[PDB]
Amino acid sequence: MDRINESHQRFLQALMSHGIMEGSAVRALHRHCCELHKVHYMHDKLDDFVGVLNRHLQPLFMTIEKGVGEEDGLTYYALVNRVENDITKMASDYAENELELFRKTMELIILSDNGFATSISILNLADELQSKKMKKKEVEQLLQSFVQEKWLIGRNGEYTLHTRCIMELEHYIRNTYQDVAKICNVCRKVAIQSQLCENCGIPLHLQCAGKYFHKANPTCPNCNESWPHEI
Amino acid sequence: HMTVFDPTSFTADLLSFMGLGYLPTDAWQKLGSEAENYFKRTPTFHFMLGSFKT
Amino acid sequence: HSQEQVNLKVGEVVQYLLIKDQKKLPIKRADIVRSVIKEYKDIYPEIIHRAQITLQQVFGFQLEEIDTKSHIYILTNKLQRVQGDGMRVDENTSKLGLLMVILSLIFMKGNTAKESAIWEMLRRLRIEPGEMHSEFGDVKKLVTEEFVKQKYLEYNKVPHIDPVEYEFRWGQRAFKETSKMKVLEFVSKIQQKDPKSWTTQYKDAQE
Ligand SMILES: [Zn+2]
Ligand SMILES: [Zn+2]
Repeated sequence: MDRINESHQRFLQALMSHGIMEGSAVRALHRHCCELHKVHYMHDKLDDFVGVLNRHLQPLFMTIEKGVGEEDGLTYYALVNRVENDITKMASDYAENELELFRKTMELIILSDNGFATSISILNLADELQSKKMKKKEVEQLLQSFVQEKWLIGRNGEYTLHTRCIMELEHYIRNTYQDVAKICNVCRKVAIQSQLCENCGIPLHLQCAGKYFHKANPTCPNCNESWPHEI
Repeated sequence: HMTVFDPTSFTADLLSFMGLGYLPTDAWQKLGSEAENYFKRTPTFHFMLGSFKT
Repeated sequence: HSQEQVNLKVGEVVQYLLIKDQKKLPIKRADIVRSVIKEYKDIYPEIIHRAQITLQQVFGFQLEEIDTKSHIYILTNKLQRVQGDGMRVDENTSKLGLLMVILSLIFMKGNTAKESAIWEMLRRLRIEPGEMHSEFGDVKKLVTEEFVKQKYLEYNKVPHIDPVEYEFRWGQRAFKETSKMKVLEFVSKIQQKDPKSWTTQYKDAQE
């Protein structure tokens, strides 16, 4: 219940510029923002600090969310939009055909067993678009933008959703792709990368499989077949 | 008597500040990071959810 | 007008201001009123006021009018930008380096520069208006279109010169986001001098 002050503003500006930040960098940013603006730094009050911002951001349909990276298990903070309306559609980052390709790529990532789409698969999606066609060079430049802006993560020409993207689109994915999105059987959140039961298909986050099966004869929580993957 | 500005001396000093024989790959970023401290620019808000038409 | 519906409009105006700032194009008051405030236009001064206060208090952003006749706004920073302030370094960082060099030449040469003088200087920085640049791409378009539509620069025909020629001045956004004295301080720092070394430009920056 602090009054919002310049330390909060400085923190919000930095997070706006990054979109997403890892937890240890956020703790250091909190400290630095307090020092830059002569606010007493309290190592035990980061939640209250973020909470001040979120109270004021709530009527703007913005929030600072926390999440966990599927790969690295690290905590991330992200400034996310929380509304779909006529004003948010005025965003100027990407053209309509570019966002069509983003949506089809996201859909393939959601459908895939591995959680990654390959370069060739994205080129084939682009060639199937019903909008203005994009050349290979344009697709490659667009993918590099999606990586630079932390919507996609890219590794050796394969792409998955960035933690930032999952954090912002968590509920959008759950509702738009309810027939196909993986919902972790342990934590009940969207899983992009996962371990799947090879008998019944249910997914677990890799971190959730390590916790749930931490057991010499591990079995699927849904069909009781022995778990085929390593914990 | 007016203090005349020398643009040739200026670009020589910029190149030194940027890192000298070719320019480092981060030369313009280095210059821009210095320049930001002289501006009052705001960061901008970017998102994906809600940007789709429709 | 219920206070709930007015509160909702204030939030929408804040959202609109942020989203319309994404590429640093100025924001017309008339577009805020027409596109967002709509049937609440009888109280548009209160609504834009409350949105301005929200941007100040939550973000540390200042609403500033850069053209009094057309009433067009920009957002400037109330917080001092410093080394280590936490902001991301990206492609817009590099663009500001280029813009600052151009603003420097214009100011140091008496607040106007011919287009030819700007490209002559930039050539020594390995920039050519007609060749794609590894950092900036189409630099002719960046300097003569993007910076101009952002109002960082003015790009004006030189009057009465029979083969058409252009000259540059600072735009309205430059005068609000930086200052002559700040640019003089940058130029002085680059050249390992003191701002008072440039007596003529120092006096111009004080007035
Ligand atoms: Zn899980
Ligand atoms: Zn099973």
